[PDB]
Amino acid sequence: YQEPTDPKFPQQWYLSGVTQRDLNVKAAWAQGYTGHGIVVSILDDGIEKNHPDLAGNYDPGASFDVNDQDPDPQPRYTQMNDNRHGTRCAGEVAAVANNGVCGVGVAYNARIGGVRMLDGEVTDAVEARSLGLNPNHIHIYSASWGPEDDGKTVDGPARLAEEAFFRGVSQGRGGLGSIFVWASGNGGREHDSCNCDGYTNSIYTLSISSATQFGNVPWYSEACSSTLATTYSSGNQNEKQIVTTDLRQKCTESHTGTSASAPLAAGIIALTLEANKDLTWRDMQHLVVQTSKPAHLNANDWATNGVGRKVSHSYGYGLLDAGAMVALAQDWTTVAPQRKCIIDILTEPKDIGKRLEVRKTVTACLGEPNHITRLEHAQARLTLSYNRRGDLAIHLVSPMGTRSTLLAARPHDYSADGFNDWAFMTTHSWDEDPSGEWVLEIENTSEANNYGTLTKFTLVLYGTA
Ligand SMILES: [Ca+2]
Ligand SMILES: [Ca+2]
Ligand SMILES: [Ca+2]
Ligand SMILES: [Ca+2]
Repeated sequence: YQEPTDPKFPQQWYLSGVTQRDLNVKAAWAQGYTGHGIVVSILDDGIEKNHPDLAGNYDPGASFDVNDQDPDPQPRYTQMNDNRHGTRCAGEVAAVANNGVCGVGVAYNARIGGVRMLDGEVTDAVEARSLGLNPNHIHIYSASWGPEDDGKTVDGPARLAEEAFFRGVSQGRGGLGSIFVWASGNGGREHDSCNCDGYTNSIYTLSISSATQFGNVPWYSEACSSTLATTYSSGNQNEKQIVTTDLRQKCTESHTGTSASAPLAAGIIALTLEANKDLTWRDMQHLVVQTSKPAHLNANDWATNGVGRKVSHSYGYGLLDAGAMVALAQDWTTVAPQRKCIIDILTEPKDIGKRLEVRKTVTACLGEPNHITRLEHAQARLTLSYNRRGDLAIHLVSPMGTRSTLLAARPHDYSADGFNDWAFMTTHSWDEDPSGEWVLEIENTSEANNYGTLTKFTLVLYGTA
């Protein structure tokens, strides 16, 4: 093995770095893992398959055009370069190495495809078709779509896309499960809270946020409990950005935002799957939880959970660490069957007013086939009315004492629609024992005299025994 010779590899600071402050990818490459035999697909605005840094790894089997209903995902060219995004992301995962062009992908011997699906009317059906493309050929899908990041919207996948996620993790990859890697959002300026985005807030998506070069939470970041982990992206004008393949056969040094983080995660996950091709979609999430690193990341909300792991709403479990992922993968015992324990918490509706606390001691399906002693994801499915949605903050405390923020104040959100059986998800209690007293807190963070009612609280616990 030799370090890549590509002309912009030194500029790929999140990989080539020798300041400790990187994704630890060289360590995986040096162990011999570069993505061989793994297939990744970018679900976005298309892919420039003839790009000099992509063509060598391009895989028609991983690509389709859902907008035009044909096999060729080539993007449309416009003056504003609207359809540059998929090509940028594809390069992050799998740009060719050692070919004197631009930089390299994290998984530079992986095969890369794209689905052209954003350049047209994006319906539920379009989404489902993209998520379900060739599920026994493609291992890993990477995407960043979701509701407008205006800090006012609550929305997620409709029925067909939800069913495709489920079919994907259930039946995809010969039963091991499609790995759906997701960006958590770019609505930071608008105080958006990513549990209001049902794509990233899903248990089926392995969700990723960003850190700046100097290890800070970028302006565009959204915090939420559903995020699992972090990769580097852009920041302020003194901090470097993402260097990758661009539209028109170019090399950009200015790829930005959380949408640039998901593809780096996708690449790391490809290296990890190469290291253990029998990892299931849940195994992969477990690896990310166990091996991600808080160390060099600055946040004001780091907290240690019931099993001793540091976790943040901006960063999840911290920065992905490819070396550690590959290492743990090689020793990993695949997890037991997923259990789901559904607990109806409320016996009557509760007035919210200025503040509401709901406490309930649960057995987590003790005595039954869905008894859970080792949590993975938890959801609080809430139905409530409120006069000004964004003034609410909502927290969930596990019996072991871990406080998850389910919803932070979203000052721009003046909706009077409340939440209709909305599943807020947290990863922060992973591996805890969910038996005992859970506490739900709903608070009016404004000085306004606000009012509403909580009419349903379903606690949904996932995990093993
Ligand atoms: Ca086409
Ligand atoms: Ca290259
Ligand atoms: Ca958002
Ligand atoms: Ca997710």
